[PDB]
Amino acid sequence: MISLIAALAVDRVIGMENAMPWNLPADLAWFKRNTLNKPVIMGRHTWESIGRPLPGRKNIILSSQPGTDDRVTWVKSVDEAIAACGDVPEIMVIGGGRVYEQFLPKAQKLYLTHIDAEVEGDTHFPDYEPDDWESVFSEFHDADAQNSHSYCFEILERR
Ligand SMILES: NC(=O)c1ccc[n+]([C@@H]2O[C@H](COP(=O)([O-])OP(=O)(O)OC[C@H]3O[C@@H](n4cnc5c(N)ncnc54)[C@H](OP(=O)(O)O)[C@@H]3O)[C@@H](O)[C@H]2O)c1
Ligand SMILES: Nc1nc(=O)c2nc(CNc3ccc(C(=O)N[C@@H](CCC(=O)O)C(=O)O)cc3)cnc2[nH]1
Ligand SMILES: [Mn+2]
Ligand SMILES: [Mn+2]
Ligand SMILES: [Mn+2]
Repeated sequence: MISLIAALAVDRVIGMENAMPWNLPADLAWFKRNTLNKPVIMGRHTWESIGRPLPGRKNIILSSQPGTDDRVTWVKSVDEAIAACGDVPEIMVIGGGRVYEQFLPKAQKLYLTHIDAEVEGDTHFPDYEPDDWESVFSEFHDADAQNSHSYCFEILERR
C-alpha cells in the first residue's frame, strides 16, 4: 500500500524556495509518528531541504543522476523506488510536489495536515479529485503557545 503524507497551507501551498517557512511542532510530531519504522520516498529537492537522513526509516531518494551519499538509497524511477521498499505493509511518500504528482494515482491513503496560514509559495500539492476520497479521521486544533496557527489532521482513503 502506498500513502502520501503532506502539510498544506492555504491554496495547497507546500513550499517556497525549497523550504517550509512555517514552524508547527505538533505537525512534525504527527509526521514522525506516522512515518517511523516505514520506508519513506522523497525527491532530490526534498532530500536537500531536509538535509540529513531521517532516523528509524529507510530513506529512498528519487533522482535521475547518481547518488552522492551512501547513508540513503538512490533510485532512478518510480517502479525502482517501490521495489526498493520490499514487502512492507505501507510505503510513505513524503514529497515534494513533482513526486506527489507521480504517486497520487497509485496511493490508497492520504495523511494531510491543513494549516490555517497564508503562504507565498512556489510548490503546490496536486489537485486531487474529492469524489475519489473518503475522510476516515479528522482532528482540529486551535493555535497555542507552541503552534502559531490552527491546523487540522485528516486521513483520507481512496473509495
Ligand atoms: N509541506 C510538505 O508537506 C512538503 C513535503 C515535501 C516537500 N515540501 C517542499 O516541496 C518542495 C520540493 O518539491 P519539488 O516539487 O521542487 O521537488 P521534489 O519532488 O522533492 O524533487 C524533484 C526531483 O526528484 C527527482 N525525481 C522526481 N521524480 C523522478 C523520477 N520519476 N525519476 C527520477 N527522478 C525523479 C528529480 O531529481 P533530479 O533533478 O536529480 O533528477 C526531480 O528534480 C520544497 O519547497 C520542500 O520544502 C513540502
Ligand atoms: N504533515 C507533514 N508535515 C511536514 O512537516 C512534512 N514535511 C515533509 C518533508 N520535510 C520534512 C522536514 C523536516 C522533518 C523532520 O525534521 N522530522 C523529524 C521531526 C520529529 C519531531 O519533530 O517530533 C522526524 O524525525 O521525522 C521531516 C520532513 C513531508 N511531509 C510532511 N508532512
Ligand atoms: Mn521503468
Ligand atoms: Mn514483493
Ligand atoms: Mn494562521
